[PDB]
Amino acid sequence: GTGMSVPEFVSDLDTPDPTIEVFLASTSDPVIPEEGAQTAGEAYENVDPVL
Amino acid sequence: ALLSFERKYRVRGGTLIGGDLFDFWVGPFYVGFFGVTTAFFALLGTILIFWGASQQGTFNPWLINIAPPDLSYGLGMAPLMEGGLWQIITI
Repeated sequence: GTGMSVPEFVSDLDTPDPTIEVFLASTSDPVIPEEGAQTAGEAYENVDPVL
Repeated sequence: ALLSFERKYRVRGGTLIGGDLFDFWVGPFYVGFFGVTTAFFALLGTILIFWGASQQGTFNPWLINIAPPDLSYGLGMAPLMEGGLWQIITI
């Protein structure tokens, strides 16, 4: 009875974000590190954050 | 108690329904079929409002509140304490 509500069109509720499908097509599962795996610092010349 | 020029206008006829069954006056008011229906509906609504006020827990004129049901009930009927009294009073 207080008038507290949010209206939305039904046809607009069924339309998702057009960028969600783009993210799911450009993602991948992580690779569990092995024992004594070679780091990226021993294969190239890169920055310490990503070394 | 009539006005000094009222008596000649107090004739019979001009009813949509009822004839002379309800064709009379109560004081200044005119009664008919629709007068009876109005009295019934208004009295029922007022008494239901005061019943809801009694069950709410306050008789303060500023604080009496009878509210519609929740949005989850849709267009169906709600329990008389959770907003059905509002629907009855609206009718």
